[PDB]
Amino acid sequence: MQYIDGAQIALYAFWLFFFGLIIYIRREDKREGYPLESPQGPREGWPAMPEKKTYIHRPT
Amino acid sequence: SDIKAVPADSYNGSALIPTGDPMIDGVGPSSWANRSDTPDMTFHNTAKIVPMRLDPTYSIAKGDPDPRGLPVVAADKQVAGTVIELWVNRAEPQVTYYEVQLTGSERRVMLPAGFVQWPNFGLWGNDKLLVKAITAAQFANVPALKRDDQITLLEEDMVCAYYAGGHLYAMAERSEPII
Amino acid sequence: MHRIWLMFDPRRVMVAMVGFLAVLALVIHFILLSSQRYSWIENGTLSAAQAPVGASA
Amino acid sequence: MHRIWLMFDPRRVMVAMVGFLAVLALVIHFILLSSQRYSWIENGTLSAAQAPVGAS
Amino acid sequence: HRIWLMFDPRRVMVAMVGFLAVLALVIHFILLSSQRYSWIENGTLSAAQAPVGASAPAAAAEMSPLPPG
Amino acid sequence: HRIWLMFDPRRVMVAMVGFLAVLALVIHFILLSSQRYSWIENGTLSAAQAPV
Amino acid sequence: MHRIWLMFDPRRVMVAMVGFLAVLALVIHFILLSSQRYSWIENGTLSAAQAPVGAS
Amino acid sequence: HRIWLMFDPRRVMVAMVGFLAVLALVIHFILLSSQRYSWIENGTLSAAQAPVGASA
Amino acid sequence: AMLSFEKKYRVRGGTLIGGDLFDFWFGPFYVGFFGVTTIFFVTLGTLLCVWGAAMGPTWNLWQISIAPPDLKYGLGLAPLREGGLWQIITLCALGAFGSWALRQAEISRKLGMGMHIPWAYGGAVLAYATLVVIRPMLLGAWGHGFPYGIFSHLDWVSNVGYQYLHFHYNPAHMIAVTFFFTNCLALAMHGSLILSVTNPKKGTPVGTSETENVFFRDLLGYSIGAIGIHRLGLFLAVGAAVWSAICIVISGPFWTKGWPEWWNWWLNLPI
Amino acid sequence: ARVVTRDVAPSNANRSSVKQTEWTYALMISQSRSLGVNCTYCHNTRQFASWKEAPPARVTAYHGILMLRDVNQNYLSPLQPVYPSVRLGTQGDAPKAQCVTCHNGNYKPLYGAQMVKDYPALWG
Amino acid sequence: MLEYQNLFTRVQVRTVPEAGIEIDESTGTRYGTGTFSYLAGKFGDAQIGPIYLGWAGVLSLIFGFMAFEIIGLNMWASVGWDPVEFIRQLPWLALEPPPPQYGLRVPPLAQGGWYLMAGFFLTISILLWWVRVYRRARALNMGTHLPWAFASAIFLYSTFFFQPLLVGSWSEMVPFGIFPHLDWTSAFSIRYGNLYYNPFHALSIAFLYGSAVLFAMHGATILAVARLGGEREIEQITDRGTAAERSMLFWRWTMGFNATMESIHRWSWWFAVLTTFSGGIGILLTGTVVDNWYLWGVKHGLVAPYPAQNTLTEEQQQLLRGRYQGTAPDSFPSY
Amino acid sequence: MTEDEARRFHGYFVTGTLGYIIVAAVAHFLAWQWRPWF
Amino acid sequence: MTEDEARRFHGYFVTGTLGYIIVAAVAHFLAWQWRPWF
Ligand SMILES: CCCCCCCCCCCCCC(=O)OC[C@H](COP(=O)(O)OCC(O)COP(=O)(O)OC[C@@H](COC(=O)CCCCCCCCCCCCC)OC(=O)CCCCCCCCCCCCC)OC(=O)CCCCCCCCCCCCC
Ligand SMILES: CCCCCCCCCCCCCC(=O)OC[C@H](COP(=O)(O)OCC(O)COP(=O)(O)OC[C@@H](COC(=O)CCCCCCCCCCCCC)OC(=O)CCCCCCCCCCCCC)OC(=O)CCCCCCCCCCCCC
Ligand code: BCL
Ligand code: BCL
Ligand SMILES: CC[C@H]1c2cc3[nH]c4c(c3C)C(=O)[C@H](C(=O)OC)c4c3nc(cc4[nH]c(cc(n2)[C@@H]1C)c(C(C)=O)c4C)[C@@H](C)[C@@H]3CCC(=O)OC/C=C(\C)CCC[C@H](C)CCC[C@H](C)CCCC(C)C
Ligand SMILES: COC(C)(C)C/C=C/C(C)=C/C=C/C(C=O)=C/C=C/C(C)=C/C=C/C=C(C)/C=C/C=C(\C)CC/C=C(C)/C=C/C=C(\C)C(=O)O
Ligand SMILES: COC(C)(C)C/C=C/C(C)=C/C=C/C(C=O)=C/C=C/C(C)=C/C=C/C=C(C)/C=C/C=C(\C)CC/C=C(C)/C=C/C=C(\C)C(=O)O
Ligand SMILES: COC(C)(C)C/C=C/C(C)=C/C=C/C(C=O)=C/C=C/C(C)=C/C=C/C=C(C)/C=C/C=C(\C)CC/C=C(C)/C=C/C=C(\C)C(=O)O
Ligand SMILES: COC(C)(C)C/C=C/C(C)=C/C=C/C(C=O)=C/C=C/C(C)=C/C=C/C=C(C)/C=C/C=C(\C)CC/C=C(C)/C=C/C=C(\C)C(=O)O
Ligand SMILES: COC(C)(C)C/C=C/C(C)=C/C=C/C(C)=C/C=C/C(C)=C/C=C\C=C(C)\C=C\C=C(C)\C=C\C=C(C)\C=C\CC(C)(C)OC
Ligand code: HEC
Ligand SMILES: [Fe+3]
Repeated sequence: MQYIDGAQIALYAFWLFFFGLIIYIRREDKREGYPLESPQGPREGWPAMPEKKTYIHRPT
Repeated sequence: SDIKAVPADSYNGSALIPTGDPMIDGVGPSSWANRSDTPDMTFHNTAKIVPMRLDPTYSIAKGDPDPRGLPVVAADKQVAGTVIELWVNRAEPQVTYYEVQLTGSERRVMLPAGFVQWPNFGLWGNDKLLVKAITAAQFANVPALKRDDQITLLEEDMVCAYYAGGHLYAMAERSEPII
Repeated sequence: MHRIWLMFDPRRVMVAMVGFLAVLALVIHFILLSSQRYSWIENGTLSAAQAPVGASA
Repeated sequence: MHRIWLMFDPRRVMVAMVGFLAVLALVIHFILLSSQRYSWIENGTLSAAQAPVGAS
Repeated sequence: HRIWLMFDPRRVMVAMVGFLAVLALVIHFILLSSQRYSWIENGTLSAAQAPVGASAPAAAAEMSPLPPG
Repeated sequence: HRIWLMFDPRRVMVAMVGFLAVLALVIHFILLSSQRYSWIENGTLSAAQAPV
Repeated sequence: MHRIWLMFDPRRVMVAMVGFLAVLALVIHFILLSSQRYSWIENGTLSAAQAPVGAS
Repeated sequence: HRIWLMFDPRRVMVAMVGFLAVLALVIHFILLSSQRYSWIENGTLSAAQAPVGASA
Repeated sequence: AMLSFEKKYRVRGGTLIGGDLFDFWFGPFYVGFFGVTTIFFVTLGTLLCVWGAAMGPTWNLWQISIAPPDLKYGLGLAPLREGGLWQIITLCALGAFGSWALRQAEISRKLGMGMHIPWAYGGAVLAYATLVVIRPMLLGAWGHGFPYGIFSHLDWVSNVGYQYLHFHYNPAHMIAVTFFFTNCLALAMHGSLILSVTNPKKGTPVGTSETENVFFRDLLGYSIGAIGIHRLGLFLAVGAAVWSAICIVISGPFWTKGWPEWWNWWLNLPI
Repeated sequence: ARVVTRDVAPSNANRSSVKQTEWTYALMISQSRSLGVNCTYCHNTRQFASWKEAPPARVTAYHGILMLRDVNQNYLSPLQPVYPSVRLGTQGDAPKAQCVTCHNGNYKPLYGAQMVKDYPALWG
Repeated sequence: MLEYQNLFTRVQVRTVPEAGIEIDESTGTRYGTGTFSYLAGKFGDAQIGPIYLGWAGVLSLIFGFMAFEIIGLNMWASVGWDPVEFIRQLPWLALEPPPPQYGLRVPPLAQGGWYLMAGFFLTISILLWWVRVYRRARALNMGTHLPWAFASAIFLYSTFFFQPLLVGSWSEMVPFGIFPHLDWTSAFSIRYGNLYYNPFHALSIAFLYGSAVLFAMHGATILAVARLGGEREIEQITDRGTAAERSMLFWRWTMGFNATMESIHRWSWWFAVLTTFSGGIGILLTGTVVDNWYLWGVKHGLVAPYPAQNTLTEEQQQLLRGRYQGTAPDSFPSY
Repeated sequence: MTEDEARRFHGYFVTGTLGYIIVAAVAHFLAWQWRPWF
Repeated sequence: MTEDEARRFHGYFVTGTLGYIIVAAVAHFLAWQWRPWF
């Protein structure tokens, strides 16, 4: 409309995309050394730790 | 209590004090990871790190000192041995380890190239190797290999961890505040 | 004919189409909101005769 | 003539040809669109006598 | 011919076709930017009406605002 | 002919084709940018009417 | 004097010699081309009397 | 003739030809950049008509 | 909370100042003597930034600006209303940046690591110190520093850049930009290279170090090493900050005219 | 010489090109060099088009331009048929003046020396 | 004295040059055999190895050399074919875009036709190079991360074509020249009201600095654990050793959070890509949606207040009004 | 691919090429009636 | 590649090259009829 313009809409779309990307990368960051060990028990931050990822090696 | 370290006091977040000799028990900077007990392989199913005597196609580039037969000056400014063989990486051609024969021989130990410094940053006369991480006496307690021609990733971590842990445990002064 | 789902994974496909539909719907709504004739937040109470029309040449 | 397909893989030639034709078609269409005489989206309804002509 | 023994025909054909493509595009583009042979705009003019001798390094004004778009 | 033993004919002829192509392009460009030999516009002029 | 061809490789000398001569020829040709007196693309048909001379 | 035992002739020849060629181009280019010796334009002038720099 | 392999590394020793008093972990953070010094300067500096916002006309985040003093105060400590608050915050920032570097050196010493991270961080601190300490001292006033505001410090950069009528012609600025652009290109290449080998074409095994070197030799005819790329990235990123510090410290203290006029030396070569 | 739009959204009211902005940039580089000053002497470069954010000198500068257009058009140019040929340009036109004619690279001509106050025949 | 900082290599090995992993060679092949540079081996790998050439590479080289030739020849003609002036004035020479009044129509050859032709050839060359990069990646069974990282930079490059077309004039294009393209950068920022207040421009600044920060941090981290074998990142990713653990622990203790040996490269990739992506969006919105970024920033509360430095009377407000710039005078008047 | 396989592909290729050129010839003739370029 | 294979390729290459030049010569004849350049 009058106050809302294209640059603002594009900026907020980029903000949503960036937050989603940060969530995805933070999920990838928790593929080693998790879950955390604490006296109260296991701990995971947000985002939660993802599923176990397995690699593929060449045959001998 | 399988890590051989005890907390200083009962307040959480406090640092651990090693119980024995942290160099050998693998605590703190001397810790190593439980990697696979199998040698690393190149693109053609051959050992990645091998001594030069197992592959005579490798040589030393011209204008580079031949470190074989050179003294190894440790942190004590006392010779700890002599380099007799080089271990190279075949995947990416580069010196990875030096094999050192001790002063009274009777044993050979490995020395990662990352802890080797050359005199005057390798600009002037290169007549010895500088090892600032370990003392001449602790060269004898470097972990050995199962075979004389290949090194697995498990032991590769152990040798590197042992040397890197000696920047804090070689002498009591290295683990103390400067002021 | 349902064998098309044996060539494309239903779970992956329906997530893609839900995402694509949502992006398209937001794009169309925002293009209309930026226009003069269909800025319905401000001029939605105008009758069809009072709504703006683009210049006639 | 058919032996060109033994020297050149038909899969590679066909993909390259489609990419070349698509770029060529887009370039020609865009050049006509940017011109005065053949900007058909705006002035396509003009007759041949009414269409713009470059200066003599 | 023995030239194809020295040079692989697969390798020469790609270079030859690429050279012809660039050369044909260069010439067609040069004619499009000239006054006499800008056929998309002035192709319907006869040979007598076509422009002649229009080198004119400052043929058009260099400084102006954008057209009223 | 004995020059072909000293120099590889493949590399010589590739460098020869490349050098001549650039030279031909440079000369044709210089004439096109000139006033007297801008033949795309001036080509139909006679020698007396050509710029000097 | 033929012994220089054992000190220096004939193949490398010829390549370096031709490269230097080609660059030198282009520089001289273009120095003359940019001058007023020796343009020769625009003023080549002028006689020596009509050719420009630098100011005294 | 004993200098050639102390100094390798191969690299001395390369450094001598490289230095002399660069020095010759620098001097020729310095003169071409001046007014009195811009011989491409004013080479046909006599010594009396050649330009002279500013005086006191 | 600790990583599954973290417990055996949490040992004493490695500090530069203090003993078991400051050798503990607060949550995931390690707290040393310089951790305590960091918190002091961060808290003092941030609270004074909030006070500067409260003194100003707005609470809008983009419009908050704490400005340096006028040039007439000339290396003195101005009144806190008139720019003295900016100078106090600058001291807190310097103390916090220095404490952060020394705290990093303590952590690497405890882990048996090299000292590269503290010195790499020192390149950024040097650039900041040039902007607010070295160049203002050479020019003779603390008022030559930049204001503390999200978009206010962009106005300072614009006006300072135009103090030389075309800042693009600064020779050191041209080099520093090339370092920044090449670093971004090299980082994209390095990030892609590792990910492409570790996450290859679906159904194929993970590649090796030969695959990287072969790929970049096929594309460019040369492949820097696995250690070469990390050396190059450190050189490009840190050298960008070092050349940035040079480019701003020569504008004013050494060159006062327009930057286009500096290229007279190239045009007046004797040849 | 204006090239900056007085709106947030583009319209047909201003269709200045980047090239015209380069022309204005060159003219203002010359103006800055003729007085030994930089852009900020007359502008807040965060918005070149604003007069409220700019120092008062900008207003003075504008008047200078107008004065030049009255000195060049009505006094210096009509003097063309009086000079000998050695005083004219290659197109045979009279010499014209710019800012540096009076300022000679200083913020004020002769650093603001006052002389005409002691010469009543010179001020109208 | 000082420990070994792993900054240079003193002892270099030499073996037979790596020919390379076997690949499909039907539409291309590897040229050279592989040489060794002593100076390059000090910093990285010494091999100046063989280079692969195929269809896309050859076509890209031909088109790019055509563009380079056109740019250079126009630059040389602009100084009257003087080689001394060509070298002396090379930073200032340019191949300039067409005049503004032509809009998108074809300009004269000496007044922007060469510019458009060179730009077309450069664009074709860049696209063919992208195809070559993609094929090289998929010939070794690698993932296609580099092709899309390159596509981001291509997107930013292509905004320099799309923005002038959206505003409706080829005159708004970037000239081919060292100093002239900086002149265009400055004038483009000035014309559209202080590009500092473009939000996507600020976002691209943030991602450029973030790229520098990330590469400094990663390089220092890997060099600090290179004595433990951390430079062999693939091994530390598929089999985590003590170097990866120490890197993780250093950054967790310093920052309160960390990455893995693999995901730090994802961080790097995304920062580098987002630089050019946000920059391209910001360029695309300029002159088409927003014509004055300072006024947009004032609208959305981005501009900090300053005391007024001048005030104008009403007659001053009418007089200080100017005129928008127009055409250059095509006549030399006589007074 | 054998020599017989190359023969079979070539038949489809020339027919597809010819069909493409013919349809383009109709498009060019349609454009000429609408607005001739010569 | 054998000598016979080079002979077979050369025949097609020469015929294709010369035929392409002839087609270009006819195009230059048509252009000359429309707007001569000399
Ligand atoms: C983007 C997505 C992700 C975004 C987010 C990204 C996050 C990244 C980091 C990830 C981790 C975050 C969690 C974390 O750090 O947890 C620590 C702690 C658990 O700690 P712990 O494991 O139990 O502690 C271990 C160990 O320290 C045990 O020691 P002890 O239990 O003896 O503790 C002694 C400490 C604490 O005593 C204190 O008095 C400190 C109090 C600090 C907080 C209050 C500050 C204000 C009062 C100040 C004191 C007043 C007098 C008492 O004593 C110490 O000395 C410890 C070191 C303190 C710092 C060094 C000394 C500084 C001295 C100079 C400065 C003084 C203050 C100006 O857990 C919690 O605090 C639970 C809540 C965690 C979430 C954050 C909640 C924040 C709420 C307020 C938000 C405000 C937003 C603007
Ligand atoms: C304009 C030109 C510009 C400039 C040009 C821009 C072009 C587009 C760029 C897009 C980003 C590419 C990022 C990247 O790493 O690319 C390299 C990769 C290489 O893959 P590959 O070589 O084919 O094979 C490698 C692959 O095996 C492993 O790849 P990697 O792991 O490195 O990364 C690929 C995926 C991660 O893969 C997985 O997660 C698969 C694991 C198994 C399945 C997972 C569990 C089941 C899930 C089922 C439900 C889920 C099913 C999907 O990473 C990505 O694709 C990137 C993810 C991060 C970015 C998105 C973050 C969220 C953004 C939205 C936030 C919204 C607000 C909250 O190439 C690809 O194409 C990857 C696949 C991309 C999938 C998304 C495509 C979206 C297209 C959108 C437009 C379509 C037309 C309208
Ligand atoms: C000037 C423009 C008009 C207007 C014209 C239209 C028109 C015309 C249409 C919409 C449509 C929709 N509009 Mg609208 N709309 C206006 C103003 C609004 C406002 C508002 C704040 O004023 C809102 C919140 C909406 C919201 C909506 C959505 C309910 C819907 C698009 C759904 C979607 O995302 O599909 C894309 C989503 C996906 C691809 C994934 C999610 C799919 C799920 C199933 C969607 C559920 C929505 C609904 C229940 C659909 C039925 C599903 C079946 C029951 C299974 N409109 C103004 C007044 N709007 C469209 C529609 O579908 O309406 C039903 C449509 O055709
Ligand atoms: C007075 C000048 C203006 C200004 C005007 C602009 C303009 C105008 C632009 C930028 C843009 C950018 N600016 Mg700014 N900028 C200013 C101040 C700054 C400051 C600062 C210190 O204040 C900084 C840090 C920056 C930084 C940046 C970057 C983040 C960004 C470019 C990203 C990039 O990687 O580009 C480099 C990357 C590319 C160009 C990608 C494409 C590369 C291609 C693919 C390479 C092909 C090469 C080819 C094969 C080889 C050569 C061939 C020959 C030519 C023949 N600007 C001020 C406000 N800035 C850009 C942007 O995105 O803005 C939103 C942009 O266009
Ligand atoms: C993440 C964003 C960053 C980015 C990314 C990026 N760029 C990339 C890639 C990626 C991921 C590639 O994969 C690709 C590549 O292959 O890199 C090695 C590329 C690339 N980025 C390039 C450049 C580049 N990137 C830049 C920027 C950036 N690239 C961003 C900061 C810039 C800047 C800052 O302006 C430049 C100039 C190229 C090196 C390459 C793309 C190569 C390409 O497209 O080439 C086309 C071929 C030609 C134009 C032919 C040129 C012919 C010669 C000019 C003539 C030679 C004549 C004679 C033989 C020699 C004469 C010598 C003189 C020319 C010196
Ligand atoms: C303002 O203006 C500025 C510019 C600033 C002012 C300038 C100032 C300055 C500093 C000027 C300096 C001048 C200078 C310095 O000294 C100048 C010095 C000049 C010198 C030394 C020139 C010497 C030239 C000698 C040459 C070319 C010899 C060539 C020999 C040949 C070809 C024969 C070799 C062939 C052989 C042997 C074959 C036999 C092989 C055999 C037997 C075998 O194979 O065994
Ligand atoms: C504003 O600033 C400004 C204006 C600039 C003002 C500032 C001015 C300044 C600071 C000036 C400084 C001047 C200076 C300082 O003292 C200058 C010092 C000059 C000196 C010392 C020059 C020395 C020259 C020596 C020569 C030429 C030697 C030649 C030797 C030859 C030929 C023999 C070679 C023998 C060989 C090779 C082997 C034979 C043996 C054999 C074969 C065998 O042994 O077998
Ligand atoms: C504006 O001014 C500027 C632009 C500058 C002016 C310049 C203009 C220029 C220079 C233009 C150049 C034009 C040009 C260049 O030569 C144009 C060349 C055009 C050509 C040659 C087009 C050819 C098209 C061919 C097609 C479509 C074929 C399709 C075939 C199909 C579909 C076969 C399908 C069947 C199969 C696959 C069999 C199944 C497999 C089986 C059975 C199996 O495997 O058994
Ligand atoms: C400013 O103005 C500027 C622009 C500067 C002025 C310009 C100036 C310049 C420098 C112009 C340059 C012109 C030039 C340069 O030399 C021009 C040179 C042109 C040339 C050489 C053209 C050659 C074309 C050849 C063609 C089309 C051949 C096709 C062959 C075919 C179809 C047969 C292949 C198929 C086979 C074999 C199948 C059997 C396979 C079998 C049996 C098997 O595989 O077994
Ligand atoms: C002797 O020396 C010779 C002459 C032989 C060779 C020497 C050459 C030399 C010395 C060359 C020097 C070159 C230099 C210094 C180049 C500098 C280049 C720089 C700094 C460039 C910077 C920026 C340029 C940009 C961003 C240009 C972008 C252009 C674009 C995107 C153009 C796109 C155009 C298109 C797609 C055109 C399409 C054509 C149609 C007709 C379809 O649309 C109009
Ligand atoms: C005082 C002598 C000034 C100096 C120093 C600079 N500028 Fe200026 N500017 C000045 C005036 C009197 C005017 C208006 C002139 C007119 O005829 O209207 C301007 C105008 C500009 C503009 C255009 C503003 C607009 O609304 O479009 C720009 C972009 C501009 N000036 C930039 C600029 C630059 C780059 C300068 C240093 C090289 C500079 N100005 C100095 C007064 C003065
Ligand atoms: Fe890495």
